[PDB]
Amino acid sequence: FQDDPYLIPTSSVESHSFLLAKKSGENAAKFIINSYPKYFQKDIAEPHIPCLMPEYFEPQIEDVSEAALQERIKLQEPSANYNFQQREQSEELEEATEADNEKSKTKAGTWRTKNNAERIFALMPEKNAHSYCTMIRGMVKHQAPTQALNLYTVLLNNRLRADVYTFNSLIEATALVVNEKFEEKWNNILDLLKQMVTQNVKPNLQTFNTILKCLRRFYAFGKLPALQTLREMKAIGIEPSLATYHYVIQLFYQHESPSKGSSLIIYDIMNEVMGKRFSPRDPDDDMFFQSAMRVCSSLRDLELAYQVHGLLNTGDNWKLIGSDHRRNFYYSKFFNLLCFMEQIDVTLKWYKDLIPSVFFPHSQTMIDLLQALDVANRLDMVPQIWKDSKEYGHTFRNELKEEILMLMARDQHPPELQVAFADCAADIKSTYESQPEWPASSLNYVAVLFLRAGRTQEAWKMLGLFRKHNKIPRAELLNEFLDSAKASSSPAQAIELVKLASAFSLPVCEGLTRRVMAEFTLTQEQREALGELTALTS
Amino acid sequence: AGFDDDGSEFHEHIFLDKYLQDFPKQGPIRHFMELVTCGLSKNPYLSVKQKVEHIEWFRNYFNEKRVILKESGIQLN
Amino acid sequence: YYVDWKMLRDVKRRKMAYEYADERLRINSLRKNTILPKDLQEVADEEIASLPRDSCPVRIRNRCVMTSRPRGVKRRWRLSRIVFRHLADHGQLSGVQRAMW
Amino acid sequence: RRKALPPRTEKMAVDQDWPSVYPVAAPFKPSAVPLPVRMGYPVKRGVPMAKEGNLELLKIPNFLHLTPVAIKRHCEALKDFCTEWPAALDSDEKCEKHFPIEIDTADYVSAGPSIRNPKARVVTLRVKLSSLNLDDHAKKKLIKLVGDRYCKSTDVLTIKTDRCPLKRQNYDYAVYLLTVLYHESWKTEEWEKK
Amino acid sequence: SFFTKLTADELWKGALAESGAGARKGRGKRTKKKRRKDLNRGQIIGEGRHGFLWPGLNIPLMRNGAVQTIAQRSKEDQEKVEADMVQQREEWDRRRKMKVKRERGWSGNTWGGVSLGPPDPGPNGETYDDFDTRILEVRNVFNMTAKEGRKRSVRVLVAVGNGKGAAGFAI
Amino acid sequence: NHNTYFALMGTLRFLGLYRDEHQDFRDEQLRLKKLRGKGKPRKGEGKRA
Amino acid sequence: KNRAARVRVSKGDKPVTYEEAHAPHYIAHRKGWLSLHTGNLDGEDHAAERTVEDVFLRKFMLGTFPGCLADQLVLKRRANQLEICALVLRQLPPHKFYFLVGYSETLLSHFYKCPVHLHLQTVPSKVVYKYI
Amino acid sequence: TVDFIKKQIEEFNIGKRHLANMMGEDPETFTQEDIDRAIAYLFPSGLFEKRARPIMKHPEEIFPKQRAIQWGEDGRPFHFLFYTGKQSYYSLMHDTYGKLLDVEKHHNQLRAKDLLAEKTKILKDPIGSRWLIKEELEEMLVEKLSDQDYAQFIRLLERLSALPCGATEEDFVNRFRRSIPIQSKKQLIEPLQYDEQGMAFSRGEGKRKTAKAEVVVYGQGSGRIDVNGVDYLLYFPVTQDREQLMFPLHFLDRLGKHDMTCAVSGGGRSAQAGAVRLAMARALCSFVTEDEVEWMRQAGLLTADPRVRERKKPGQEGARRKFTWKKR
Amino acid sequence: VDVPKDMTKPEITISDEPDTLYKRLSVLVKGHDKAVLDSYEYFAVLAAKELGISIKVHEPPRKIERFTLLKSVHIFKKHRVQYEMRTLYRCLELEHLTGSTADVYLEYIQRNLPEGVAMEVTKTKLEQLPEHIRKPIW
RNA sequence: AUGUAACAC
RNA sequence: UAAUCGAUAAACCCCGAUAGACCUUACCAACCCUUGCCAAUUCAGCCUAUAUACCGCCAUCUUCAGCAAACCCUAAAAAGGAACAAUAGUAAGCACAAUCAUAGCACAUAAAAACGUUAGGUCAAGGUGUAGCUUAUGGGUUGGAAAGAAAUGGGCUACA
Ligand SMILES: [Mg+2]
Ligand SMILES: [Mg+2]
Ligand SMILES: [Mg+2]
Ligand SMILES: [Mg+2]
Ligand SMILES: [Mg+2]
Ligand SMILES: [Mg+2]
Ligand SMILES: [Mg+2]
Ligand SMILES: [Mg+2]
Ligand SMILES: [Mg+2]
Ligand SMILES: [Mg+2]
Ligand SMILES: [Mg+2]
Ligand SMILES: [Mg+2]
Ligand SMILES: [Mg+2]
Ligand SMILES: [Mg+2]
Ligand SMILES: [Mg+2]
Ligand SMILES: [Mg+2]
Ligand SMILES: [Mg+2]
Ligand SMILES: [Mg+2]
Ligand SMILES: [Mg+2]
Ligand SMILES: [Mg+2]
Ligand SMILES: [Mg+2]
Ligand SMILES: [Mg+2]
Ligand SMILES: [Mg+2]
Repeated sequence: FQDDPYLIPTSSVESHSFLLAKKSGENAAKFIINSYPKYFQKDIAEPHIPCLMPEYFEPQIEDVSEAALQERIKLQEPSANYNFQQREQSEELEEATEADNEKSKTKAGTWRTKNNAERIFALMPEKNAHSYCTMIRGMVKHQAPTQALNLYTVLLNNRLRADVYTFNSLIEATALVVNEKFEEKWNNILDLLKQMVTQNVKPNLQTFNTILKCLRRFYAFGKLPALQTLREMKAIGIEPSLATYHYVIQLFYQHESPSKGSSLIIYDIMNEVMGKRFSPRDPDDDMFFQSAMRVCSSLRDLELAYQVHGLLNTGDNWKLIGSDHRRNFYYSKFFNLLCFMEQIDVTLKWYKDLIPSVFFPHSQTMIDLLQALDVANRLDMVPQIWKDSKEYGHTFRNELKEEILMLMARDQHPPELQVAFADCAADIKSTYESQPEWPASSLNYVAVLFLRAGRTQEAWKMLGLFRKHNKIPRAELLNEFLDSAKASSSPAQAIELVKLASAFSLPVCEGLTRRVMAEFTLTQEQREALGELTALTS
Repeated sequence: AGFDDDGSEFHEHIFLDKYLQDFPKQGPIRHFMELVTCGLSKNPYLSVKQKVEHIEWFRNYFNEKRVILKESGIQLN
Repeated sequence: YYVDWKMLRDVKRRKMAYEYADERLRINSLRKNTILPKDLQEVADEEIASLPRDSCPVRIRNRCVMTSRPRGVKRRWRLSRIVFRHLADHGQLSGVQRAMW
Repeated sequence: RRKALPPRTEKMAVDQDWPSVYPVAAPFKPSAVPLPVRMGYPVKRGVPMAKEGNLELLKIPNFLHLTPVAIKRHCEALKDFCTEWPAALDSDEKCEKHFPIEIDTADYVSAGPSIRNPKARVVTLRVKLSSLNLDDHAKKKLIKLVGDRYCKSTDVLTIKTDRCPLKRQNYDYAVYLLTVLYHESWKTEEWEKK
Repeated sequence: SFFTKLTADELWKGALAESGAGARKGRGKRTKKKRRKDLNRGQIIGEGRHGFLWPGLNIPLMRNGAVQTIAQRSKEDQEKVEADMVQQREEWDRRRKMKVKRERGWSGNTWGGVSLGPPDPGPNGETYDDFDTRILEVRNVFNMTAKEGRKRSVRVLVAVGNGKGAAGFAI
Repeated sequence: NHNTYFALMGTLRFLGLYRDEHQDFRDEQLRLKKLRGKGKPRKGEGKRA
Repeated sequence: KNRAARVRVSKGDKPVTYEEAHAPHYIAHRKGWLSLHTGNLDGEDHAAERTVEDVFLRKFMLGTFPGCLADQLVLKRRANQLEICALVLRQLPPHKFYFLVGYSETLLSHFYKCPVHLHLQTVPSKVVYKYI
Repeated sequence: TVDFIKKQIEEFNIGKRHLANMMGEDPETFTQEDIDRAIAYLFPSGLFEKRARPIMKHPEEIFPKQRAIQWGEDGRPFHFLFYTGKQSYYSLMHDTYGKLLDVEKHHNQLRAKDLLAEKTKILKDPIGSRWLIKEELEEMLVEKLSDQDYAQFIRLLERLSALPCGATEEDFVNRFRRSIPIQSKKQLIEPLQYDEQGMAFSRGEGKRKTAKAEVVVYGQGSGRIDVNGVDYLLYFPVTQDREQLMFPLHFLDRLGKHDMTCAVSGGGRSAQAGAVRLAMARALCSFVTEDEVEWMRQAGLLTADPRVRERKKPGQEGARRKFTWKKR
Repeated sequence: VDVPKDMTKPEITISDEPDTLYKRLSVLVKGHDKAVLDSYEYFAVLAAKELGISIKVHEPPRKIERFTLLKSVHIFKKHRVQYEMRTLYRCLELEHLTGSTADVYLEYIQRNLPEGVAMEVTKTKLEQLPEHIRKPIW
């Protein structure tokens, strides 16, 4: 983003909006380039950058089958039209062109799948190592494991071996369908693993990772064969994957809520983890830092969060977290830990490092700094974070007005900060009186703030403006400002308070009335006291 | 950076004697061709395939025009 | 569109000049050498005269690339003097200033 | 809906480092620069313009990414890549005995999509003639063979080659010229006795 | 021919010829009427005659939480939006050709008897809405100068009065 | 290449990513001329008719 | 009278930018150059292609930011990457600013076959140097 | 605009702190010339106008000195000469005339008591005293003045200063006194150089009409001049040019007591002769005593000749001559 | 205080091939304005002293290329408008210097070259003899 | 020595 | 002659042209082509007329110092507005001045020179309002553009 203050995004929604706007501009301009390639044919750059040339999405030769087939495969409908044009002229597609067409159909796209299956097997005896590969990863998305098992049987009749992705998708297909018996699928996974060892194919990283992915969605107590799988990975010498480690953390997090033995196993294995530089060579490593912070947010520990933040910082910062969404989840629960399990001197220092830079707060990380400053009794820090939350938190502001303002009556107010208190009150109560539910708790807070500040007229005006909003506070506020006017000897304010309290039927109107006989006896206003009594009895 | 000139060396650019093999060795044809190949050796901007194309164009020209060399007064092969 | 039909004709003239540039070199090599027989040289004049007219480099006119003025053009910028002054007085050209010594 | 934010100057700390703010070449964006800088010809009652909305500060090249502390950090990073110069070759005379042949080559940089400059093909090979094993008669034949390329005062031979498209081909042709001059200077032929 | 064309400010300044020698002395107003229309008024920035519908200029970024694709309206929608644009153009023309009626004081063409409303407020914040001002004489007065020759200076005489007995006159 | 420059910028003008005030001026002036009634005739009708 | 690149003296109400308020004989005295590139030096080639690229950039930015472009561009050429520096008013939404920024970046990168930077500063109104 | 000035002062201090941070220097000793070279490094404008270069200085020095508020909230003016239009200038004339009247009264009292204890201190000529320029007096009085008002104030100051002087009145007058720098056209005498047992040789540079001349002269030899490795007679066949080579030595009566060698480059014969003449004149100052150096100065040897050929103007022929102007 | 850890990841592979030695390397920068060249000279000399090169910098004399154009559009040849281009030179001499140091210093200078300037590098290098000259005779 | 005959606020 | 155009008192006359053998070329004579440079257009294209519609670039007064917004005064005001021992003038601003370049001051030169005057020059650098063409006032090919009865301006070479 441009760091001009007009173009600085105020919130995370604005950040996503600006990034997707720039990406849509890139896509639109590249659409212009691919729509009119003849305007960009002239080359000025002599070292001839190949990516800067316009890209041709057109087939080169129209009616020649052996070229037009692969030309329309390398671009679904076009590959099908090329196959139909090859078949209508009695041109026989070989084992490579049919493989490419089947791969193009499987990568894009359920009756047409069976039609493509009949196209694969009915015309030519197409080779297994393309045909079962394409179809078994096809019916993973198309939800049919019985035909995949039938193709597995047909493969094992025909002497050819089964590769790593074969047992990946077939262990997935056998596991994912469970009819009231999980052991019959687990033993089938074990037999497929034994035959994986048998057919001289070295089992890869993602083979045992896929077995764990199968193990996730069935049992919370299926983590013992997962641990044996993880140790079988460490026995053979292949460096384990972070997707595998995430999924181990997922089962042991599911086991964490009943008992913490799984949590201490997590903490031991990440203590083994934390000393290595990382190379993310696996596609599913996105939720690793999500779940390794989810367990820490669940069990409320922070030295682990320190060294996992160092683990994020050590090898490469940005390539291990997939999305901005899970990245603000990470930082929200990270501050949820760091706020109350560390002290204010480092909390405010990482506040200015994380919040105005990395992501802007959500409500869960908005409430928690408020409760942390209320615990730590820090009243000076409120206006700056209020001005920050005015920028980043316009959506949650009305939901969290009371929870922002509840800190203001817990502490005591020395007379040095009354300018800051008056400004923090005045901006809120000008913005939400210029428009919006506004509670009487804020009236209590603003009245005790001007009671400690020694300003009576503005507080009286603020209470009078609230009682023009067709609702009333409780009578404790009325007695508090009655004490404020009793210390300053203002009888007409007390007359207005008691008259508009008796007209609105407060439950402690008896207490207010006795308090203003006390006030008018102190100020020798007993004639107006009897006049108020005459007004009340009428 | 990025231009290796098809991996050619200086001996293919300077010395053009191996493409002068089929020429009349003693006539004005040798005179004309050594001036031409001296110019092609001195020229920096032209590629070796295009120099071969120039020599083969001259060979083709002297191959089509044969009778005028006979009525020139000197016999050339 | 080019701004003028004279500009369009000069583009076409440069195009045939680049297309026939090698053959003019090859024939003029035979022409400009006195070691060659005169019977060959008059023939070489015949195929240099039978070439198309617009393939010759002397028909190439240096015009302004902005407004196609036939003369008053600086060779460095390929611009007419009025357009050069218009971009130079606005400061759009680096290193160019009104001269004071 | 108009929005206005204060710049980074209010959020900038006293002891923050500048190369973290400015890694690379920048157009002098004025919001991120805390210095109040003024440039422009003033009015007789007026003052020069401030940093906001000024195109002269946008026109000017900036050295903000080349602050001296950043120079120390960057050169401490490049210290791992450099290698030491030999102690025995400290003097020009010992360089003259050890490496007698020097080769002038040129590389050019310009702002544009095109890299190639036609003057980059040149190679200028200079040899001091006292470092070779030329005889008396072979030396005189060498001077009468090369002519103007040899200086009679400083006794150096300078061969400039231009004809090859590449600088490596020009270097090979120049060193080939040197070795064929060395091999043909020693040859005494039948017409050399006249 | 794209480099040949110019800026709209230069085009309008060359078109209306407001700085010409005809309007200088008073030689103009014989056959001279040029109207300036802002051509950047009714532009939605991403509007095009092919009708491409852009995710940032014409239509917003997000629909139902998802990312919109670059699309094109139908041809029927194209003459509908073009009809709306041109009907906005004759709406602007209809607003432009309407002339405000000038209230006559004494005669049809003279400025005598015409009121100009309340006078302007003073520097002290004093505001006078009760006064009315009327023109009694308009007269084009010429002067002879060394450079311009004839120099036309319009002098007028007005009267102010609130109707309560306070009145005044000036030139 | 003035042809490719003019063609690219005209296509951007009709696709509404670049706005061209000069062709807007020509379009408005030709619209005003046709509204006045003095337009460009068909090819072949001018001389005999 | 000299009339090149000058604004005429009106009654005293027209706002003027600093570049328009100086005559061309103040170039490299009081005001600078709106484009900086190599090709105008002493023994350097390729000036005309940079000149026509400069012209096409001025017209394309002037029509790409219609009305919200304040004043003349700054065009910097530094080791084949081309920096285009702009003053844009707060007229269009930042959605549309980022859309046009990404569009102009990709289009000019693929059209001049060189890496492009688009650097913007967005201002409330036209900056006034004199008069007004 | 006082709060604007205070805001400029505080953000100038903050920006000074950031500039010291980004240079990595000591912020307490960080001074104005450090600021100047700092801005000249970080924002290097090559511009011919020195005031158009980027600056960040004290806002008091950059912003012009402003008139303060001239009245209270009730509208009553603070100063009792506000209704004259020029309150500060007329208050200055009021104070000067009050001091002059007090001087006259005190001097009349001293005449009555028969004591003259004052002295005339108007002559500050060895200091090189001048009064204020009208621009400087405008800057001091923060208001525009006129030449007649300035002359009136200066002649009132002369009236005050020509009287017997009190200490307070001299302190009042010396605010308006300015000092000139040192006025002297005396050249710096180059010391003699001794090198490798050679005694009393001197070096001189001359420049006249593109010709640059180095002249080195020995006082221990006979009279001969070696120009560019050849004899002066062979190098300069012109008797006038040999007279130009003569002229300083015949002026100092030392024709044969110096041995010279020369190196001149550029121009023609007379330009080289003039450059050699100027270079010998500048080289001979070491041997020759101070009053004869001034005699050389009024003979015109030591002053360089500024006559340089002009540029040809466009539309003209030879920088003065234009083309033939036809009347009809 | 948020300090990322282990930021350094260098890749330096030492070949068995002898490194190229340069006798001298001349950097001639040409620009339009003097202040940019002066600050760039200060940057280059500071980088040179921290790299340990012990360099010398001198200023070659400038040249100005001047030409004359017509003042008006149609016919005014008596009155002309003249234009001026100013180029300024600064030359850095680099002495007793090696190949990898040459490469890293040159690319550090090249990536920090500003927008309005150009430069030429002239490298003279050390090479003893070719293999067909040493002491054979035919 | 003279220079006619179509200027508009 | 079949054979351009513009300038044409100071402020035209080796002037557009820092530049015409074909090209340039807009002229003339023969021939040819009419959605005829472009993504599209009942559209392109015009060196067709108007510089008395203009913008852009200038000449001249001119190395002259004045121009002018907003106020105020005059026993009315068409207009004028100053007296320094001061009698109605304040005046933001533009010019002059100051500053800058000819690599050190200074001088000199260069640069600058406002508002306006000459309806001064330029639809032929380029765009354009208005008025005229659309199988032609448009687009291509070939070949030709003479010449001096005479007069005159500016230069070069001399007349020693
Ligand atoms: Mg045209
Ligand atoms: Mg030509
Ligand atoms: Mg009427
Ligand atoms: Mg002369
Ligand atoms: Mg008569
Ligand atoms: Mg005409
Ligand atoms: Mg005429
Ligand atoms: Mg005239
Ligand atoms: Mg012809
Ligand atoms: Mg011709
Ligand atoms: Mg025509
Ligand atoms: Mg005119
Ligand atoms: Mg005319
Ligand atoms: Mg004046
Ligand atoms: Mg007046
Ligand atoms: Mg004024
Ligand atoms: Mg100076
Ligand atoms: Mg002067
Ligand atoms: Mg001048
Ligand atoms: Mg001046
Ligand atoms: Mg006229
Ligand atoms: Mg026209
Ligand atoms: Mg003349």
